[PDB]
Amino acid sequence: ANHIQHQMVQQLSALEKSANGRLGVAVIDTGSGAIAGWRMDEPFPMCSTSKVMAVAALLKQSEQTPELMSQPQPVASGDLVNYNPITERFVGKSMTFDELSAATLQYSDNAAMNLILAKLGGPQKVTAFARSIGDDKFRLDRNEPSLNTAIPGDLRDTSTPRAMALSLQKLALGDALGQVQREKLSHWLRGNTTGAASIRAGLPSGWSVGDKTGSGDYGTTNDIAVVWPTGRPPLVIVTYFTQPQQQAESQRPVLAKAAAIVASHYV
Repeated sequence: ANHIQHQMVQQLSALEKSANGRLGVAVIDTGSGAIAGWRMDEPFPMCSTSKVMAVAALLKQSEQTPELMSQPQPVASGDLVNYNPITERFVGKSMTFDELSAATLQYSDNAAMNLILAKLGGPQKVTAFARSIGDDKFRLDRNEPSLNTAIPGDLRDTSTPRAMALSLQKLALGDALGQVQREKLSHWLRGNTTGAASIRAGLPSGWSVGDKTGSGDYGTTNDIAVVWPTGRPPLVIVTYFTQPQQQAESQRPVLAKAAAIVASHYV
């Protein structure tokens, strides 16, 4: 199903061309249930937007063992990879899975992601969790940092804008998780620190927003968001963007613009 209007298609098509890349956009109006998109069924490299599915899988596990999220987890220098803004401070010490989840979602800490993957049983178990909530497109093949290679034509570590939007809805707004867990996830997303230039920049400043960004090779520039418009049912917005050359620079303003285009057609 696709509820995208003619004008919106024209705008997103034009945006994609101006930016010299491949843009994937999905928006769900949770009030009506309507979904609208551009390239929303093509695979895109998820990069760090995959951290949401991993933290959600862990939260699901915590439903049957609430103390899971407060148990100390040792972190070692050997756990560190290419970007460890929070975890590098805890070498030789321990962090709870709550702390690791906040770190990976709000700062995109890659060592934290790998520690969470270890607890879950790896990328293949995050993929099995995605299937368990009805997502048949999500696939996590690798851990950090190799999951970010983002090569055109490569199916590893991809999802589609439609599938990720539907999953984010189920996890942050719907009933895929227990109440305590859903609220945890939603508050972590709302506290993201890396999203100011992406979807958030294109939305009305008064709106409450939770998001997770992603960034990778081929100038891959991603964001997935839950949006609480003023006096209106929430929206779910996915903006995926990737570029023709491996060394391409990020283009966060493309995501802001895509969000603005979407926002205008719904507010």
